[PDB]
Parts: sequence; C-alpha cells; structure tokens
Amino acid sequence: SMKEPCFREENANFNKIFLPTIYSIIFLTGIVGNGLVILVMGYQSMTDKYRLHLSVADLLFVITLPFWAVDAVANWYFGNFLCKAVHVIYTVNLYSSVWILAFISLDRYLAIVHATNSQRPRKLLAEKVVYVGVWIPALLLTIPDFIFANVSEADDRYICCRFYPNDLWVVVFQFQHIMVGLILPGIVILSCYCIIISKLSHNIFEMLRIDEGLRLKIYKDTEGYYTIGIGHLLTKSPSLNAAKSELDKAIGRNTNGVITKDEAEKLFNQDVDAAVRGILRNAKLKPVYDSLDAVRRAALINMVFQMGETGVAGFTNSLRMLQQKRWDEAAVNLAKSRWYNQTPNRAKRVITTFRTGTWDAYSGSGHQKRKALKPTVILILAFFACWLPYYIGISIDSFILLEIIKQGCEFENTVHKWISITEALAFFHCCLNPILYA
Amino acid sequence: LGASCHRPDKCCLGYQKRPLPQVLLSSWYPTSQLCSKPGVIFLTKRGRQVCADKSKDWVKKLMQQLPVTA
Repeated sequence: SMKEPCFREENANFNKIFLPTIYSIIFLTGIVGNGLVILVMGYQSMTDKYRLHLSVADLLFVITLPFWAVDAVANWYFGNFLCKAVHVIYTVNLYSSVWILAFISLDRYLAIVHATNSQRPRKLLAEKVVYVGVWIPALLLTIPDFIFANVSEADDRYICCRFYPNDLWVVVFQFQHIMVGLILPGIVILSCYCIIISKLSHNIFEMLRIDEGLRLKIYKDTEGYYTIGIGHLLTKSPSLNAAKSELDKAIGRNTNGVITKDEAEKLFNQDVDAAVRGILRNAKLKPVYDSLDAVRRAALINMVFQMGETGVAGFTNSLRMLQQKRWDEAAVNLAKSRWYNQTPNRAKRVITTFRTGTWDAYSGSGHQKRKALKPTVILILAFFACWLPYYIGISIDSFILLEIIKQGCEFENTVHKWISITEALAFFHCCLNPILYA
Repeated sequence: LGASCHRPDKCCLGYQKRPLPQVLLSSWYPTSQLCSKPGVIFLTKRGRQVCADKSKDWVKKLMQQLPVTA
C-alpha cells in the first residue's frame, strides 16, 4: 500500500510508434505538393494569388516539420537559436493561413454580392491590403516567440517551449490565440458565407418574380387553390379562412390576406428548400444538380416551380447532355420540346441561362460574370476538419486545469495522447492546398 | 514544441499517508515547477518511487537522513 507519481512514460512509447509515420507522410506530401505549386503559379485567376500566399506560408512550415518529428519522439538537440526560429515560423503559419482563407471569403463576397463593379476593391485587397492586414500583424505576433521561446531541462530530456514569468502571461496569450487565430477569422468567414447564400437565394426570388410573378394578396390558382407570393400553395381546401389561418401560422403575424415583399421572400425560400431536398432524392435529378453552377441550379428550380419534380424528371434525354457540359448542344435539343411552345417567353430565358450560365438573361447589366464557389467552401471546411479533433483535446484538458473535471493519472495521460497525435494530423492543412487540385 | 511542452515530467496527485521506514528508502528528489501539486518523490532501494508532502514532519526527517538522487 504505497502512493505512486503520475508517470508520463506511457505517452513516450505512444509517440515513438504512431508519430514518425504521420510526420514523414505530411512532410513528403507538403514538400513535393507545395513545391510544384510555387514553380507553376509564381512563374510561367484571382483566387490563385491567395493560394500562392498560402502555398508559401505552409511550405515554410514543411521544412520546419523534421524538427517537430525529432522533438516529439527523441530530444531537442538543435539549440536555442533554432528553438526561436521554429517557434516564429509556427506563429506565422498559424495566423497567416487562417487570415488568407478569411480574405478568400471577403473576395467571394465582393465577386458575388457586389459583382456590378468590384474589379477595383478585389484587386486592392489581393495586391496591397493582404500584406498590411495579414503579414504585418502575423510578424507582429512573433515578438513573444523572440522573448519567451527558449530551451530548458526537464527531468529526463531538454524541451523547446515558451516560458512566461507568471501564470497571468500564460492565460492572456492563451485567450489571445483563441481570438486572433480562431474566433475573429471565424466571424469573417461565417459572416461572408451567411450573406453570400442570402444574395444567392434572393437572385432566385427576383428571377421567378419576373417569370411567375409576385402577388401580396391571396389569389386563386389555375387549378383553383388558394395561393400567395411566387406560387406558394397554402391549402388544397376550398375554404379561404383555412388558407388565411395557414398563412398566419407560416408568417406568425395575424394577416388579413395581405403580406409584404420580405414576408413573400421568407415563404419563397421555404419552397426552394422543399424543391432542392426533393431533387437530390430523385435518381435522375440528383447526379445533375451537383454538376450545375449556382445560376444553372436556379434555372432548374424554376422548371420545378413551373412543371414539378415528376415533370422535370421526364427530361432524361436533355439531363444527360446537361451533365456532359455540352450546353450549346443541349439548348438546341431542348428548344424543340413541347415545353418551349407551351410558354415561349419564360422558356427562352431559362434555356439561355442553362446555355450560357449567366444571370444576365434576366438582369439588364453586364455579361459573362461567372465565379467559382465550390473549391473555396471545400478548402475552408477541410481546414477546420484537421483542427477540430485537436481543439476538442484542449477543451477537455482545460477543465482538468480549471478543477471542474478531477480524475486520475490515466485520464490525464489519455487527453495528452489525444492532443499529441491530433497535433501531428492537424498539420495536414499544409498538404490540403495542392491535393485540392485532384 | 506544443504537445511535448504540455506534460513532460512526473507529478504527484496524492501523498503517502503512512510514514515510510528509512531502511527501505535510498534517495529523494522534488517535483518539477510545472506540476500543479508540490512535493518530493522518495526512491526506494527496491526501485519503486513514492510521493510525499514536504510540509509533513516525518517527510522532513527522511530528507535529512537520505541523499538527493544522482
């Protein structure tokens, strides 16, 4: 019957088996991958400029990885100069990469929401504001890595860490990292996405406002059912009060059949969700929907509002060419349909939208204003996918230090083994950029 | 670097209640400044290591009688 200390030796053998393989794969993929990107991009698109800034910031950390591999399994031999040098590069890569993605989010916001005349703000941001707003504060946050980062002896081996004079310095830089490197860029990316989809959903509303027509009063359908807004069916019921109450329930406000343009858009967005969810469930409409752009989807949703899910599914001959990207060959083959001679003015606007892939078939402004959103949304989500299991480990470990979760030596070493392996796997965001080309 | 800086040294989460005999103990050494709880780790002749509170009267006596680990 004796009390024993909490041995960290069970964490040492864990790193010596799993981490040498992880740090070897991410090093080779991040040096062959990003190495080719800088040679192809820099020498011999708009988002490609930010990817050049990203592929140079992560490459600087790839040549830093052989030091990370040795420190995790063996000991720190490299010295006090390399200790500061590795800590500075790590600080740069942590805040530069997360703010390059934030600037990518801002670039898509200007290209989609204010596309009318955005060539000047998009240029100024990528050519000048990127250095002032990303590289200048990132190099200004490396000051503590020049003061507190230094080698120290600890029990068995040497450790290269940031040593603060007291706990008040530890907790202020602990909370500073959460803001500048996780919360603040997270707000910028989230607020961009939430106003880009807001614009995208509004563009379909104005598209069908032109085609179907907006009605702020309860009107009778061609079939005789009570309808309001842009073809939003309330009830199949012959009662007006039944549909009137159904409207009051859907809106929340006690309406006497009168609704506003905003209220009409809220009901419209609800009908688009239902149409989209049903389209991706159809075996002949789902492999087409993902292949289309943002405006080509709006034109397909327009056909669903006009004919129905069953009706659009009957274009099996035309939907096949629509996936093969033969937009000039499909439009001439779809112009011969009975649908075109059923309604000629609405059909010509929808078919020219599928043919060109421009929202200018309805808008009286510019031409060929097409922008990509799919590679961006993948890169940002896949970035946080690498960090998500690592930030889970810190969160649980924080409660052990805050004395909320008070358990044994085993649980204390389990969270460490989790953090130690998820840290190594979180550095795959370096390989994430050149792999996205596949 | 990062993970290796988190918990790299042995710490005491509790202390030995019953006093230990000097004839079984060989050396002693204190816990790292990184540890949440302060104390000493008594190295027995057997090889095994035992935690103890430095404030205890019987522990202060054993530190006098025993040398620091090489």
